[PDB]
Amino acid sequence: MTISRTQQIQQLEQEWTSPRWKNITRPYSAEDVIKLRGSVNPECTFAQNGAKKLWELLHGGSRKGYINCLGALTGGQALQQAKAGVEAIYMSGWQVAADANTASSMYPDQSLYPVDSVPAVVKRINNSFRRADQIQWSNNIEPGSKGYTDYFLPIVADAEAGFGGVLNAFELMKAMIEAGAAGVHFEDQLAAVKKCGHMGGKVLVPTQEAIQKLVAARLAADVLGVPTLLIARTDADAADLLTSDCDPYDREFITGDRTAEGFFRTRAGIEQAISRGLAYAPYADLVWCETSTPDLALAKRFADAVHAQFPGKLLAYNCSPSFNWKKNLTDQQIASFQDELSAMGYKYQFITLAGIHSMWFNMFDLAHAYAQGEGMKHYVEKVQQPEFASVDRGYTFASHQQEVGTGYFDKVTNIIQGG
Amino acid sequence: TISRTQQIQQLEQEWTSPRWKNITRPYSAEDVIKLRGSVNPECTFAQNGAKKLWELLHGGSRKGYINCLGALTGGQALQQAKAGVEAIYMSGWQVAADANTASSMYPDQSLYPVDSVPAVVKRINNSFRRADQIQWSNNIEPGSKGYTDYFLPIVADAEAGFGGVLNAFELMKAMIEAGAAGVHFEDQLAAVKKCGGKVLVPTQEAIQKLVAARLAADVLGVPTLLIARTDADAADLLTSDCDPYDREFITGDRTAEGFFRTRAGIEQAISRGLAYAPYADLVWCETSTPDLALAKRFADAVHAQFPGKLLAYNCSPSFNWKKNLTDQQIASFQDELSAMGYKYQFITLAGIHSMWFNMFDLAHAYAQGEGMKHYVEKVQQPEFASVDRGYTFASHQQEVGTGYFDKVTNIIQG
Amino acid sequence: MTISRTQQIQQLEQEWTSPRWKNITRPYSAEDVIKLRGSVNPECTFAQNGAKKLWELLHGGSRKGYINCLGALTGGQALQQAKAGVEAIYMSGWQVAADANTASSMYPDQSLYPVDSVPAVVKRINNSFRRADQIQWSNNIEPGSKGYTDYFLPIVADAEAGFGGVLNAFELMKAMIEAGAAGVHFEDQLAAVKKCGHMGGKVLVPTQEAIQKLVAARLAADVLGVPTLLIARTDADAADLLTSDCDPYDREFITGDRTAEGFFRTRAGIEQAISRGLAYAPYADLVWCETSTPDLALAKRFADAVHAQFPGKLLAYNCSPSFNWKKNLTDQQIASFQDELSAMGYKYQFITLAGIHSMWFNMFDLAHAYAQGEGMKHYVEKVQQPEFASVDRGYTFASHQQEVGTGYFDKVTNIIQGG
Amino acid sequence: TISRTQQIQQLEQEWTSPRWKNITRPYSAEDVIKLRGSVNPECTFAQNGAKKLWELLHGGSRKGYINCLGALTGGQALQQAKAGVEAIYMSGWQVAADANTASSMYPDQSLYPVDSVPAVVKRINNSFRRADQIQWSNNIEPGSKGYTDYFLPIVADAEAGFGGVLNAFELMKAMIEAGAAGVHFEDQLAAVKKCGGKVLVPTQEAIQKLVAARLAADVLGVPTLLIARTDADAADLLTSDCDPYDREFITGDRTAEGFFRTRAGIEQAISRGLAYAPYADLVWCETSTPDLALAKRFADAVHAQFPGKLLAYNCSPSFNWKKNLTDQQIASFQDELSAMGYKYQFITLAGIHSMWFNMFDLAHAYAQGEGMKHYVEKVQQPEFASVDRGYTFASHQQEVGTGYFDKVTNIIQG
Repeated sequence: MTISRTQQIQQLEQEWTSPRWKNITRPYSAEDVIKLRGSVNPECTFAQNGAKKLWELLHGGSRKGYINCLGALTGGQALQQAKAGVEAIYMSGWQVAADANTASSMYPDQSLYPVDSVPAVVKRINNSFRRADQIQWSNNIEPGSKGYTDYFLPIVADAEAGFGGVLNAFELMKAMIEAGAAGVHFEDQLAAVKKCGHMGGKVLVPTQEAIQKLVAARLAADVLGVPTLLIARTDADAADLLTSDCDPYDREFITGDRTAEGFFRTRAGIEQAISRGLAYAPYADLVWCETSTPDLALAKRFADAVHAQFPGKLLAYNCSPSFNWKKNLTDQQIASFQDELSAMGYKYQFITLAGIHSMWFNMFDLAHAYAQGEGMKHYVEKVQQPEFASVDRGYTFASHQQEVGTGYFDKVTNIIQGG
Repeated sequence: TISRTQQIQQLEQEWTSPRWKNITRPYSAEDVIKLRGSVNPECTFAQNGAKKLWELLHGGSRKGYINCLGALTGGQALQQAKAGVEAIYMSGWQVAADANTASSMYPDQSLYPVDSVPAVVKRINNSFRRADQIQWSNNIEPGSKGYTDYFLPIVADAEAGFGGVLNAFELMKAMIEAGAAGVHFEDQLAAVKKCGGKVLVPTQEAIQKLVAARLAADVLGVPTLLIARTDADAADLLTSDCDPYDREFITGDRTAEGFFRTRAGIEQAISRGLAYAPYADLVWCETSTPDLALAKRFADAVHAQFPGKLLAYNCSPSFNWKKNLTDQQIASFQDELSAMGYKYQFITLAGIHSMWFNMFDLAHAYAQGEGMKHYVEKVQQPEFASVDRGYTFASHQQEVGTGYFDKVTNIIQG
Repeated sequence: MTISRTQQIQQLEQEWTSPRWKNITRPYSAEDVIKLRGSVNPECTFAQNGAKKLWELLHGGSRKGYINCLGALTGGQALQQAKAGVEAIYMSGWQVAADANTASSMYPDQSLYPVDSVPAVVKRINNSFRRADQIQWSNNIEPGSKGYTDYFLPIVADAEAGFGGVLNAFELMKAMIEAGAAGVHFEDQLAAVKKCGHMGGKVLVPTQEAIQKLVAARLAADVLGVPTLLIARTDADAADLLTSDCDPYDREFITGDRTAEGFFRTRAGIEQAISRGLAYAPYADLVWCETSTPDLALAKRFADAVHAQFPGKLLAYNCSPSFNWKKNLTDQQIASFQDELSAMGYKYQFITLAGIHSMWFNMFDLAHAYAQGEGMKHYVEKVQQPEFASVDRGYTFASHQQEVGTGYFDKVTNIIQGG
Repeated sequence: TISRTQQIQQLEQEWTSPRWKNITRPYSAEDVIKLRGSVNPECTFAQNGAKKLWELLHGGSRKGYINCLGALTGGQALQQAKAGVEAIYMSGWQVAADANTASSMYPDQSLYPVDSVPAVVKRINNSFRRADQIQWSNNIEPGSKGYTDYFLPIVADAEAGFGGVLNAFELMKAMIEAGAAGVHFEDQLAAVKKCGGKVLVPTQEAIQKLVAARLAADVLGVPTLLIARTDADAADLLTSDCDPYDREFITGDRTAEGFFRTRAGIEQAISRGLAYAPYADLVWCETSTPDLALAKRFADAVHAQFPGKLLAYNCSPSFNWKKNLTDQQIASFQDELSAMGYKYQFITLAGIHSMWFNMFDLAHAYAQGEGMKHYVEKVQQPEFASVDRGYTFASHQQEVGTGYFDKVTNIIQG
């Protein structure tokens, strides 16, 4: 049955009454969304599937009661995470800046790479998943059977602050969805003006401007018709600078001091972060207070404050890869950290830079020994034997040709050529 | 002002230098200049890489041979440089699997777009460039305490050139423009790999691909290393019997496809190696089974006709070393190859195994729970313990250029 | 309702009994196709719509009884064709080689550019159509109303000979479909070995090898589940060389002479082309005899021979942009040429290089005058005034800001910002 | 061997050359060398382009001014070269519309990815390169009958640098690496264009972007032309009042967004032009309405403080020339601008209008029927008639390199 424009509007209005959209504010109409959709709205299968799966995982479907992730910067890394039992992929903008962007360059984390970069790697990941799934399906290995992997993990992707204005955010959100992201995060700092020096640091935008970026992102998702998870990050815990005092909501944090650039000094900390989290909560599915120092007490303060106004709100938490865990916490505290966060409502947790540290450290570790001599000894000891020892854990890449689809394409060849 | 006569004379003179001893070119200097245009953009990375690689192969390597590990990201290559590695190997198999411009995962059958390997070569040189910018910005120059020469020569896989002689010509140019120091071409045709085995092209066609590649390098004016790979050790099929040189290996039997069956093995490999030697700077017999006896046979045969010829050797990442060789043999393997004249050695898939295994290893424990314990035990603490070995990435912000760009910002802002 | 693997096979078997697939041979099973599909088969909306529309146009839906096309090398060129009333886009590999490939280089037509190039431009075209449609929809301009354009023209794309082996063809076909092509053509020459010199020229592959490329392409489309039009081109009219004599079907054309490369000389001409067309007909939706010299008599011979075995078979015809039409044909013959071809069953006709000649000639024409002086006089006379004079023909680009979506994005901005 | 002291001295010396008269740099030679690294890859196209453009602007142009037409493909640029044009204009609006790396159609609001304009600059230089290879392969060199210098300098649109000073710095480097001869930056912020009008940034922030760009060029060691565009003629909004220099134009009124209302017009444009002059090689007052009187006002004011300053001027493709000016005024317009010191003039959207109109024109007739009649009348016959003007593309195979690659094939095959 053909679906008329009026029917599209009605169906959208109906969808917004479903449990998925409970407590979510949209400052525009269904009619407005359909006005932007065009007469043909190409389907985004990976994004639809990812968003639905991520929602399920966030609400009781996960194995541990929370989702824990590790930043992946190649499709193959993501694939190994799936094989290993990880339930969702974290896609880090920092890692993409460093070693996987479309400028083919190494950058620090300041929104320097071209805006198509993160969507490009999301696509890479979904293609690795797709080939792995094709291999599995071609051998009729089914869910519940030994050796089965559900390869299509939802991908949560870093959109920075949207690379400019509301339209840049709108376009980037669409690109994430088209690439197949399940969730996307936006933050309220402006990387472009990050202040250099000892009295520098991150700079926030007014709350109203951060809210408008979230509205732009939700609009993009609504126009495409995909219930993508939207995560609002605040940098207000550490950021003691603000571009403009134009939003009265921010006034209580302004100290009066200005920078040479004209920025306003603010009182950074948990209170400012709470202010931002409360403001963003109606416009996002999850709220995230960026933290450089893992601290359960502060995590509890943030969660309690948000939940006092927004009971049950889903929260995200980044677990620092640079914080010296052993030096600052007991082994018991380290082992229980993510569990403890989960009980507070942090249901999406991640180590942003895990993949790049994993890759870079282990490349170094092998290379340093190998370069000195007895090369094969070191390859065998550091790589080949440990691989063999992981077969019982579900590692399959010792069988390298099948892993990348040699058997799959042999089947294709055979089907083409007959027999 | 350099007239054409002058350019031709200059090229003819260059070909008399030590670099070109025993190398055959079936075309003229005039031919090369004809293709050059009036403007020839400089390829700095490729010039530096080719010169450095030649030096390493003639007395410059620490161990007397160069040993490499396939890298598939710029950051992997950078960490190898930090670790003391002298050259980078750039694997087509790894690019097919996890680093190509189709953004897809492929087996090793020339399925990815032809710009893929050059794209990763470019990535690597950019990682090297930033690392060098970082040290230089902190007053570290060649000769300074703490200086690392980050610009390792890169040797890159061109497969069989992705079609005909012009495809090989274009791919070679793209490798050089991206900054490769050396490039290898092989004599199998992936497109018709039988479900079966590998299929060779006639010797004359493989030579034509080598000629195409050398011509590209000559036109650009870069002394890129050219490596000739033969797949004749295992390939027992041949597309055509048109080259009388291949006659002795043909059995007479033909497949349904029309291929010619051949007697695969060390003798066919030797035949190909001898044929390619006059065109290439190194020859390589692709081997699936590490075997010093066969390596000695190949080297002996080549060196009987081409004394001192540089040889390359691939050390299999899938062969079960411990099961089939003693620990002593494993430890001495690359050294023993060197004594036979194998001066460029590499593990093609080292980088992808390194990356994929360790990702799995961390992820599997992390997914079970106690997540931070596993990150600390498997990654953070081992990083800390490698600081004395020269590992610097625990200082993660400086590593990727945060300090460098801070300096840029400060200079702009005054 | 969830669709099981068995149901997917049954549905495919059922689809192959429909009118779309009458007279089409597949040397593999539905079970084999599903084996390669994976558990998730992402939707290709533009390709589905394009393929269905192209089939309709080919069977009575076109305005003139045949579809006539002009090679387009930018999305904007394709957009102007749609505005002008053209019903399908031709996507030329020659034009892509010259001025629109992913190597960013200028190449002759010898399969030198990277294999992702033609899909990349197909994507560009569909995105231009998409934005134009979004603009139209946002202003509620509907079919049948004045000023309405159905922007989503089916795109027919040049896949050369698939860039290698059967798997390269398989992958390229998938890339075309994912980009949104409605139809794709493959040819039976091997560009890689095109013989240089006066006694050189195009080289054919054995008929069986050309058939296998068509099977590979159909398999790809079947796996993706899109009824993409498949066009088999033969180069046998002019090609008097053949790579191998291994197919007994080709024996009658072999002369006995060999080249230095080992190629076999053949008797080129209409008979060899007919042989190839007859062989490919069961494995393609259209057959195309590449022609350098427009000749109605030869076109009739080819059509009659194909139709003697395959009544009603759809045929394609390329109309040479380099042939000197006025010198060789009367004005009456020139004006009626495409009409006459249509009556013979050539329902898809195209000038491969029209877009590049259009672009390059007119850039030259303006530049040559402009460079000499009185610059604005020449811009006004050659461009601006002629544009104004075309408004009544439906040309809208004098209103340049709206054309590219300024009004559309203003609506987006307004919706985001409220009001 | 060139020490840092030597490199710094060399740079300091270069800044004393005629090229750098009246140019202000708020940073030191030491600062520049600090960012350069130990290896600085050559950018041949950018070096040649910048030198040639400087020559054209100081006595080399045929007419005493350079006039340009925006090009959005390499082939368009090549045809301009064939037609006698002296330089290429590279429009961001056209890239947004029909030639960006997002493969999408956008309005002119900095929506495309930042690598887009450099990508098309690369395409253009490659078209130029092949055209030159073709002529050279046929024994046509500078001085030969039939020689064309295909390597026209390219002036490219960098918008407002896509974010902060580091984004501008990186974009400038990418322009140079692709081979641009000149680059322009503007003082509006597209991201917040009000639905309303254009919005300016403070003068100091626009200057910082110019400094960032010059620094990038200095670090790479290329004397790229830097053009400062102001949008202050039409922009009546300002993001911030932080620069006291902008005070006189601020009205006091503020918008809901927090912007400052300003008095737009020629005086605000003059203010910006005077402020940017010490940093840029040319200044440009963006104009929507061709008006010689206003052009004279802007030029007069700038030249009163900066005698001889090179000016650029955009000639609107949408202004209704015939309706508003006499044919005589239209014909003399660019010449009259030249007398005022506007030495770089361009129609930004000429290429896209040329391409899109003529595609429509052919398609509309062709779709109606009698298809070949229309192709012959609109394209083929007009091409034939332009052979005496230097149009060569009727010979379509040679134009794109068929003869060149035939020569390559023949050389490889012997």
